[PDB]
Amino acid sequence: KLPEAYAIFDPLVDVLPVIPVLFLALAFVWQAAVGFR
Amino acid sequence: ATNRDQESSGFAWWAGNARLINLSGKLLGAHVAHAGLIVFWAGAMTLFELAHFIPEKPMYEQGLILIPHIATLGWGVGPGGEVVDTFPFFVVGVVHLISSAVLGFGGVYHAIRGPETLEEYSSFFGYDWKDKNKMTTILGFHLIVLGIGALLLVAKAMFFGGLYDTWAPGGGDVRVITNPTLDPRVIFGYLLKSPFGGEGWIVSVNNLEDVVGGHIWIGLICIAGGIWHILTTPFGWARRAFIWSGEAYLSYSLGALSMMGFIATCFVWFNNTVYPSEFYGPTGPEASQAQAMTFLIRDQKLGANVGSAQGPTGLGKYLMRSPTGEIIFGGETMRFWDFRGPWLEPLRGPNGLDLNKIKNDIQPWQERRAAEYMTHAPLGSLNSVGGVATEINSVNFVSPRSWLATSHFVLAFFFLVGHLWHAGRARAAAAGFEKGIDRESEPVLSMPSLD
Amino acid sequence: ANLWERFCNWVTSTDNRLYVGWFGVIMIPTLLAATICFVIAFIAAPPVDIDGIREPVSGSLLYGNNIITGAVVPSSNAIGLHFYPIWEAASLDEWLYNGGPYQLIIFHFLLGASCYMGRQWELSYRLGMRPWICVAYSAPLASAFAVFLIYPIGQGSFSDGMPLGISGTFNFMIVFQAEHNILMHPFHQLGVAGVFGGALFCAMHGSLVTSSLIRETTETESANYGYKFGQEEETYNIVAAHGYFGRLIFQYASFNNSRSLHFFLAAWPVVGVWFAALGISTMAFNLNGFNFNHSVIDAKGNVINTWADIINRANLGMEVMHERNAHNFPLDLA
Amino acid sequence: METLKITVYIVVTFFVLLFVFGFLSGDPARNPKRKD
Amino acid sequence: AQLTMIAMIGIAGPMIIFLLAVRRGNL
Amino acid sequence: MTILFQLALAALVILSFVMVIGVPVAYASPQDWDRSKQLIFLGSGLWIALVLVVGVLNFFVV
Amino acid sequence: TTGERPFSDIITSVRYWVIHSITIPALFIAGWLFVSTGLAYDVFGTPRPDSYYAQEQRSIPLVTDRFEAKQQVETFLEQLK
Amino acid sequence: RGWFDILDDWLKRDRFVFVGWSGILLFPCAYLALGGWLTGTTFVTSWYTHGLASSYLEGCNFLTVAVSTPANSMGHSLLLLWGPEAQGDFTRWCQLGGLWTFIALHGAFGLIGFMLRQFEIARLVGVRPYNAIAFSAPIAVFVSVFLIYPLGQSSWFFAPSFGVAAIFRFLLFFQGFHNWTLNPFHMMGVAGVLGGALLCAIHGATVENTLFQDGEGASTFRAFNPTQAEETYSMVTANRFWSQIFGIAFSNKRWLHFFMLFVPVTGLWMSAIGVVGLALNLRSYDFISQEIRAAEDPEFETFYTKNLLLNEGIRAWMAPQDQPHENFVFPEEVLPRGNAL
Amino acid sequence: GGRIPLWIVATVAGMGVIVIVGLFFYGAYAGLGSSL
Ligand code: CLA
Ligand code: CLA
Ligand code: CLA
Ligand code: CLA
Ligand code: CLA
Ligand code: CLA
Ligand SMILES: CC1=C(/C=C/C(C)=C/C=C/C(C)=C/C=C/C=C(C)/C=C/C=C(C)/C=C/C2=C(C)CCCC2(C)C)C(C)(C)CCC1
Ligand SMILES: CC1=C(/C=C/C(C)=C/C=C/C(C)=C/C=C/C=C(C)/C=C/C=C(C)/C=C/C2=C(C)CCCC2(C)C)C(C)(C)CCC1
Ligand SMILES: CC1=C(/C=C/C(C)=C/C=C/C(C)=C/C=C/C=C(C)/C=C/C=C(C)/C=C/C2=C(C)CCCC2(C)C)C(C)(C)CCC1
Ligand SMILES: CCCCCCCCCCCCO[C@@H]1O[C@H](CO)[C@@H](O[C@H]2O[C@H](CO)[C@@H](O)[C@H](O)[C@H]2O)[C@H](O)[C@H]1O
Ligand code: OEX
Ligand SMILES: [Cl-]
Ligand SMILES: [Cl-]
Ligand SMILES: [Fe+2]
Ligand SMILES: [Mg+2]
Repeated sequence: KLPEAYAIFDPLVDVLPVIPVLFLALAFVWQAAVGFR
Repeated sequence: ATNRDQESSGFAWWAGNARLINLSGKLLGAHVAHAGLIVFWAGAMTLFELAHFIPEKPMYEQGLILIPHIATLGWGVGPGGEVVDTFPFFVVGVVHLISSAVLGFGGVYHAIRGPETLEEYSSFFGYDWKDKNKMTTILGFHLIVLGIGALLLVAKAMFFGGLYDTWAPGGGDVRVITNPTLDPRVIFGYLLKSPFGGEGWIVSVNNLEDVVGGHIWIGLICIAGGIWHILTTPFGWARRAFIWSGEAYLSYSLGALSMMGFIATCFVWFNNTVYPSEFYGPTGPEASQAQAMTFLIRDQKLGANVGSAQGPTGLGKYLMRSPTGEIIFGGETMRFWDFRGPWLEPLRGPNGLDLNKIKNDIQPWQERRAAEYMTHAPLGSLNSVGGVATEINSVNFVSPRSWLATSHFVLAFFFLVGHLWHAGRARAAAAGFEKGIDRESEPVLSMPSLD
Repeated sequence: ANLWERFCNWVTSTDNRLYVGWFGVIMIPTLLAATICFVIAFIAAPPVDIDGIREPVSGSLLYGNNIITGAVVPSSNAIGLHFYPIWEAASLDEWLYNGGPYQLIIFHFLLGASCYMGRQWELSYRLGMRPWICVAYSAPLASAFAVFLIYPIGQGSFSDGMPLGISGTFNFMIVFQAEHNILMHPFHQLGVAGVFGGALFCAMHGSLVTSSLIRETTETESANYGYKFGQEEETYNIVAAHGYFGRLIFQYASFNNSRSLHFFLAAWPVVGVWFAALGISTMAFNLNGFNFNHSVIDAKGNVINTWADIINRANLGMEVMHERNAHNFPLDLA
Repeated sequence: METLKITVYIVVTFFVLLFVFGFLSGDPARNPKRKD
Repeated sequence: AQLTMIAMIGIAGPMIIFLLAVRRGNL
Repeated sequence: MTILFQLALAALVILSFVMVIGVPVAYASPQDWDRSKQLIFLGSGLWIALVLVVGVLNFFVV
Repeated sequence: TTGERPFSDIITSVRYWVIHSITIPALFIAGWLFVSTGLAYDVFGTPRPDSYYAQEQRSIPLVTDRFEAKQQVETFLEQLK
Repeated sequence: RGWFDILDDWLKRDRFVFVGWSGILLFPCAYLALGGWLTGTTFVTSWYTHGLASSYLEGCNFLTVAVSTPANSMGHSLLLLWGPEAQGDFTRWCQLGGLWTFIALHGAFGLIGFMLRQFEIARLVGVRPYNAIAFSAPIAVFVSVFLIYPLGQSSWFFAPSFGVAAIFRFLLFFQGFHNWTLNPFHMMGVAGVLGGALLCAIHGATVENTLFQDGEGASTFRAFNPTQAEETYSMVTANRFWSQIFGIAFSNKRWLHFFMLFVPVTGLWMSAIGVVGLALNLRSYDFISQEIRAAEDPEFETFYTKNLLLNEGIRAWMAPQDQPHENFVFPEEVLPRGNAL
Repeated sequence: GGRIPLWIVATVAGMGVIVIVGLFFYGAYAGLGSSL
């Protein structure tokens, strides 16, 4: 368990580690927005 | 946009990071932002691991890989690896997570806002890939950084609390290392040890005095070679040996990383010293040795004479000899007789497993350890069903050693593929035929026929 | 030119009938050593106590086997991962009993086949080609490392490596399914899609090119004589082939770029077989295929069987019967 | 057995030495285009 | 709880792209 | 304090969400850059301060 | 090039999405209700989680007669009440 | 230009999806085969034919769903919806495995429609019909495995069920009962498949690595133009590379591409013949000379005798649930087992 | 014709695919088929 002051942020901490994968997919959103030029 | 389409850059979108080869400002930003991704994950995973963590369950039952790395450093653990404090795991997670916003900022800054090239702005931060002296200078700068990092581990072990020591007498405990092994016949002796069974090369390192003294040696070697590469230029034999370009230097690091990932895969699989079994679970060899120990203990409690019990094949059902004659556990686990662990080594005499020690001196903590390790063998499914492939659903377990070994085998394999890809491409690019064969001077057309 | 310069010029010479090269100075003796010891051990080796239980398995032709049942048998389970060269044995008779030839063959072969990969880079460098044929060969080479080296390392014994024989290969497969449920592993499934797809795309590319060959011959001759070695014109009509295949499915499912087509022909089997190699190599550390045994449960709690439970029943029969004298304790942990 | 061990070690060292010194013998220049 | 956190984090990426697209940014 | 902790953390979490969106759009819109740089400089030091404020007020709420 | 309208032109137009932001969620919700109302069990004869076995039945209701198979299933279903 | 020629005009219009006369057979039969599989794997049980859950509605995933074969008491019944088993009741028809024969028969006539489509398009565009000829191998495999194999057996029950794990069971059944790996026709199929995958990988890599520099980009795909007369890669350089690496090399591009047809097509045809034998249980199960020797010499062991012990395990452990029409009660003491396990 | 940019369409369609498949993997651990 996190220290009990931080336990409000338990839903947010549960989704934090997947954030790096979103950077890989964000590179494709950006390339699609520029037409894969 | 400079170099951000295929016509101007020569590279398609799917090879679009190759457009950064000669744009050192944006290329720096790519590396700093990617460094922030690593540090983000190290922080975010630790906080995830800590938020899911039950202190009364073992770490290896809970799908944790980063908390055991912190615990092995000596933080937050007591005797036998029980967690005495979760605050050091919270600090390590938070400080990494905050620092990745810092690395993320400068990565984003150099990659979108800063100068595309550093060469006009600064001669010190600018570089040609072909400037061999600038290449060895930055190599020397990073070698010093790594050597200081290796001495940070020595400083943790000697002057800032110690390390978790699974071989500490009277059970595993955090122990301050006072006399690290500085003798180079021991330290470099692991380098000449065979990688095969019973030897195991550097994976066999079995005591923290060897671990700490090796990192002393590595830290001083990396500082020496750091200062050496800052003050030298490559000799002529190295200039005529290597390809001198950015893609080539990438490929050398790719082969280096692939080799290191294969090494770490074997480290986590076999070594129970720097990956303690209280944190990572038993090794593969350990659990098989622990099953043979469990059924020796139970059957000898029922009255069996385990030294004289013949198996179906005529080998000893519990105890037999290794090919050099040491007394070892029988059954299929004869292959794992090189296993060494703190729960087993009390039973082992000069010629192997001691029958008098086995009859009299097996403590209840060893029997508890053998049963726990036998039932937490690193075998399980991709959906994390523990045990053999034929086991029914109930137990939710895949050992961290299996997760760490399999992941790092995959990564080390693809990094070897990347090494081959980039090393072949760097040779063809330096020799000038990476875009294909010139029709007006095709090389095979001026060679004689083979027949 | 001194002798070393004359020697280096010969070694890397593009005029040799088979290219030697620096990888070849390792590839040639190791493969010759592995081949010679293989042929001898396949013909004439005595039986081998593979499972370390004094129960020697006959592998050679002279000791009863045929081509299908013959094998060079993996080394003894008593050896484990220990390095067992000839000079470690007290006699050649002991070396042969303990499965010495297997270790000699696989180590020389894997060293030689790695150098075969480097030799493929090396000649492409000498010929001015692009360098990535050796990346395509890394797919079968990794598979060979997976079954001969990586799987023994994870399981702790060269007795668990793939035997050098046709029936021993099938024994390796059945036992592997029993212990790892490889069919239910997605990396083997990706591997199957690689080889099925590779065979499909081989037949597809072969048929489409053959279908669009330009008429250069009469009826009384083979069409292959319509192509001359080293001619500059292409021998088939790629626009006609794209016009066919783009109408067989739909236009945008068909390649009109031959470079994109041939890259797809390289990429599909290679990536799949790479994944098949990582299947074996990660099941080496016992991360097994998907286990859905007793996953479907009714309202009371009755197990409702699926096809996965039927697979498990087959896996149990393989499990309980394999190496039927080798297990003394109730779990097969490696 | 010792004599076999010394023979094989000598043989292996000889071939490894040819590989290492051979790849050190200006290998990037042995190509049909940039013979620098 | 986690669903609304991931839906906000998952929006923040493509919102950087969409806002830079309509501000004539240096995409 | 205690409200001044989960306020300051949720102020840090919210401000980081404005820095994550607002910094690349400000860096990659070179139109109105001059008014973005003071906004970047301000939110940078405000972010570093809230981290220090949460880290100091961590120890009063344990 | 065969005369029909390009797919990039269709899915980017507003009129496609005016039509399809209703049709696509309506078909999804219709499929959801096919399961959630339980109709899928009745149409296909698939057992609900409480209708594989009678309460003390351990035996599977396997069809054993080709021409009375329809009657065997019906008998197996009457055995569940 | 009667009504037939007007209909022939419309069927062969250049449109996005070509129809043709073959499309009258292909399109409904293929869609019902695909739609029948997606319907059964989403909603239909196998509870009455096999005692198995096999749909998403029951709880199965993509790997475990199947449209399972009918009960063994169905025999080789066509299981028509209006036939004497279902008698028109769609719900009963689904429960009797009527979807399996629905998929197998619509799939069979759909495959016939696909090869007709290959012939029809090849005739219209003016190319030779080698793609239709190569497709006879997947047709031979489907016909032998899903039709001839169960027709030789007791019922449709022993055909593969249309599903991922169901297909894996079929593989394990053929090992334990037929010893199908020992069969030389299967071995020829394995060589054709793995050879074709080798040929796919080796030909694609060779072309891509003997490309002519026809442009300035480092991404070399743009340097091909679909209308060029010239070869995009060097056959001469490819030939010299493989002659020196491997000893032999193709020198005739037409023979090379024929050999790429020939290898996996011949392999699949060879595997079909072995399955036709297994329809009658004409297995390559044993080697008699090894069985005579092993029965009299209890020290004689090969990998072949080891595999038969595995086969005996597979049969005794899987048969009671895999064949629940046999009502096998094998008491635990009859089960073949090794020591400990 | 071209009113919603195709990269927006691809991103929303690609995300809904992720959400639906993500629900399917969630359903592997809850309710039917989860072994509990
Ligand atoms: C680790 C992942 C990674 C990183 C760090 C980079 C980095 C880079 N890429 Mg590469 N790339 C990647 C993966 C990555 N890439 C992948 C997976 C692909 C295939 C899709 C590519 C394909 C590709 C192409 C085709 C090109 C690049 C280019 C670039 C460079 C400039 C990008 C640009 O013009 O932004 C413009 C886009 C924006 C300004 C929109 C938003 C982007 C910002 C950075 C998002 C930041 C979000 C983050 C949450 C903010 C936190 C702030 C906080 C810390 C305060 C940059 C150094 C370009 C280049 O080489 O230039 C010469 C180029 O042409 N990339
Ligand atoms: C060194 C890398 C590594 C290792 C060993 C682990 C190991 C683990 N993770 Mg962690 N994690 C990682 C990286 C890693 N993770 C990354 C990068 C993320 C961000 C997404 C996470 C985020 C994360 C979360 C949120 C959770 C875990 C959990 C776990 C545990 C269970 C894993 C599981 O069920 O997987 C499921 C298996 C898969 C998803 C299949 C993986 C197959 C991969 C993708 C193949 C990749 C091959 C290749 C690189 C890709 C193709 C490229 C090729 C063409 C070249 C296990 C200890 C769980 C846990 O127990 O927490 C306490 C958990 O809840 N991880
Ligand atoms: C590999 C990392 C790296 C490198 C080589 C550079 C290099 C550069 N940066 Mg960049 N930058 C980085 C990361 C990096 N930066 C990070 C992480 C941030 C976020 C804080 C930035 C934010 C940034 C801005 C806003 C600017 C630069 C600028 C510059 C240029 C001049 C800086 C200088 O000489 O100050 C002199 C250096 C010092 C007085 C000492 C450095 C102080 C740090 C804190 C020491 C840290 C060392 C320590 C080992 C790191 C701890 C963490 C570690 C464990 C990873 C130079 C090209 C300038 C530029 O773009 O010029 C055009 C500029 O305006 N940087
Ligand atoms: C990341 C770390 C790193 C990197 C990239 C480099 C890179 C380089 N070094 Mg430097 N060096 C380093 C760390 C590093 N060094 C450190 C830490 C020290 C202090 C010990 C040195 C001391 C040093 C000296 C004295 C010299 C170099 C030189 C060089 C250059 C050529 C080296 C070469 O040809 O290697 C390839 C190696 C060979 C061709 C020799 C044969 C090696 C055998 C065949 C390999 C055996 C390893 C095998 C895998 C087994 C491993 C286990 C084994 C122990 C049993 C190259 C730029 C040379 C130079 O140019 O000086 C300016 C040089 O003279 N380095
Ligand atoms: C430190 C490691 C490293 C670095 C810095 C580079 C850098 C580079 N590579 Mg190399 N490469 C590497 C490792 C590396 N590579 C490895 C390990 C492999 C083996 C797989 C390769 C194989 C490779 C090939 C075949 C090629 C390159 C190319 C390049 C250049 C362009 C990259 C680009 O724009 O891709 C943009 C990024 C993408 C298109 C996305 C890649 C996605 C991968 C395949 C799947 C990842 C899946 C993920 C792990 C899990 C799934 C998550 C998902 C569901 C979200 C760039 C110089 C190109 C080149 O040669 O230029 C000169 C090129 O053609 N690389
Ligand atoms: C080209 C399209 C095509 C083809 C080849 C098939 C083929 C088949 N269907 Mg499928 N089907 C199709 C389209 C097709 N179907 C479509 C579009 C639907 C949706 C409506 C279906 C729905 C469907 C169901 C529900 C079932 C089938 C079944 C079958 C199988 C048996 C059919 C049969 O025996 O009827 C025989 C009819 C003929 C052979 C027509 C004869 C025409 C002659 C030459 C003219 C004489 C007719 C005569 C004048 C009639 C007078 C009647 C009077 C004497 C009383 C057969 C494989 C059955 C099955 O799959 O078994 C498991 C089944 O249950 N089909
Ligand atoms: C360039 C480029 C790119 C990339 C990008 C990157 C890679 C970046 C990075 C970034 C980063 C790397 C970032 C980071 C950030 C972070 C942050 C933002 C953090 C935050 C933190 C916080 C605030 C925390 C909080 C807390 C606490 C304190 C306690 C506990 C709880 C919690 C966790 C809540 C791409 C690919 C797109 C493409 C284009 C170009
Ligand atoms: C730590 C922290 C934080 C931070 C965070 C961040 C850093 C974030 C980021 C984020 C991101 C970074 C995001 C991203 C996202 C992305 C996405 C969502 C993507 C998607 C994709 C897709 C879906 C794709 C698609 C496609 C296309 C486009 C084209 C091609 C094809 C396809 C279809 C594939 C905060 C502030 C909260 C605070 C608290 C703590
Ligand atoms: C049988 C029958 C019939 C018919 C029906 C039909 C025709 C149906 C259809 C149906 C359908 C037609 C359905 C559909 C379904 C779908 C689905 C179920 C989907 C799913 C999807 C997904 C899940 C995806 C995934 C993926 C992949 C695949 C790859 C890539 C990645 C991803 C992940 C995206 C009738 C009435 C005539 C008569 C009686 C019987
Ligand atoms: C593993 C044991 C050896 C470890 C070696 C570590 C130190 C490496 C330096 C040793 C010397 C290497 O030095 C290298 O020697 C060779 C051998 O003549 C020189 O000489 C070479 O000249 C040219 C190179 O273009 C070749 O065509 C020629 O065949 C060869 O004689 C190379 O030009 C030099 O670069
Ligand atoms: O050796 Mn060959 O097979 Ca791999 O598990 Mn343990 O050990 Mn034996 O049993 Mn199962
Ligand atoms: Cl066996
Ligand atoms: Cl055992
Ligand atoms: Fe071709
Ligand atoms: Mg469910």
